[PDB]
Amino acid sequence: RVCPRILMECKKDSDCLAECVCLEHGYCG
Amino acid sequence: IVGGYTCGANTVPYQVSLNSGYHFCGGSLINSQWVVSAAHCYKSGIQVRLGEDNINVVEGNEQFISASKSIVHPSYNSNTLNNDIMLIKLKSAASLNSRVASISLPTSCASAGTQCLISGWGNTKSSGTSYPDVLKCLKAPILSDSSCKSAYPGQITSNMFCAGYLEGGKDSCQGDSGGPVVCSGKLQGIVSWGSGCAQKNKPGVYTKVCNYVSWIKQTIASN
Repeated sequence: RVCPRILMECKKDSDCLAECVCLEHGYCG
Repeated sequence: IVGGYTCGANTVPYQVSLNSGYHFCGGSLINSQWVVSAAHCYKSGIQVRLGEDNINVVEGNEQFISASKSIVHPSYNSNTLNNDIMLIKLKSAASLNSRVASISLPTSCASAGTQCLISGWGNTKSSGTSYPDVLKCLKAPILSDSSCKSAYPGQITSNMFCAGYLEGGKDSCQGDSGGPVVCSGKLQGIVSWGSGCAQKNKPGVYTKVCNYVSWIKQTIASN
């Protein structure tokens, strides 16, 4: 997957950039 | 940074942090007024922090300067992350000192096998989350285009290169975006994207700075 390396808080996958997903401690990855 | 070591305070003096409330990308100071970063780091209201080591704790070498202007590369593509580069002009010039110094631009691209330094305050776990207080460093080689393109079928453009280890275990990672990849004292790379962190056969992918030196020197002397 294409996931940019920015530090981004999230609550759901759809919060994230590109094909990052929202992982367990509330950050994209 | 996964797999890395602790650079030590102010030993990477061109490293800056882009802050909107909290640290979210790196960047590289390329003179007293301009920083380079990843275009996917764009946000309005960036504050740039220089002379940091411990991002939580004021050690008094720091300088905090707002961005006055951000210029995303004209051919940036947010779907493919192609042309993932951006320039930020500072609202005031920084003072250059022994902790705060700018990194040169390359005169040619660097070759496969050349060892580089990568830095940043991003995640140090390749499973899980652990975000460090102090700046971490990693030495990693530029990998071939072949090996890059096969790691990422379909996704590697001519503006990208792979650096790191096909074995896994050391790589940059979330919150390192926009930060430097420095080889032989020149800024060759910007931390851009990867599939996970430090995963076997999935090395990091970096913007290829040497393809942009003109556009940068152009933009800077014209804005």
